[PDB]
Amino acid sequence: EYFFSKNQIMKLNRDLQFSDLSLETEGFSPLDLEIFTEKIFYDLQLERDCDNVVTRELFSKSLSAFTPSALRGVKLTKETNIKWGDIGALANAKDVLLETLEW
Amino acid sequence: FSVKGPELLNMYIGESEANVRRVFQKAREAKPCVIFFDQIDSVAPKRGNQGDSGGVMDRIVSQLLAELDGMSTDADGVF
Repeated sequence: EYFFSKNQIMKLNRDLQFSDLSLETEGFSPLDLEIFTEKIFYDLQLERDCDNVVTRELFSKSLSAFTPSALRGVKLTKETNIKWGDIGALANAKDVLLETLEW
Repeated sequence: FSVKGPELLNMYIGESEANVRRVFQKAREAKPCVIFFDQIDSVAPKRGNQGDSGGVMDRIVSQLLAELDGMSTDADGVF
């Protein structure tokens, strides 16, 4: 909340609640939050016209294009999502996996 | 790009990174390009026919399958 206050005037409208939304990600240092909120500002400032601003949707999109400074150098990948039901036949294994990993 | 049969195998232990990894990823590094193989029946023995003397055929075959298959997010024309 402080960074959304600090560098430039801004408002998330209650279209999303302000608390909790942070848990859309977690691996972030405070330094990560600074640059991330700058990315938010510039991205929607680019994709929207140069008028007043709101972060809904574009936040959830743009967060796809980032990783924390601790990770960005180390190898990481994300697949073309083979969603749960796509492999979903004989779900027994996927259910064991989701159960034991989601705890 | 190509390798001529057992162009891969090499003196030291840990053969795979000395060749097959570097070349096969080089084909991903190149623009759309084939890899040609000949005499695969010499390069990838059926793993169940287990070999003595360091079993290196298991090392090649494992690394080759791992670098080859699955190819998720990786359809870069590597025929």
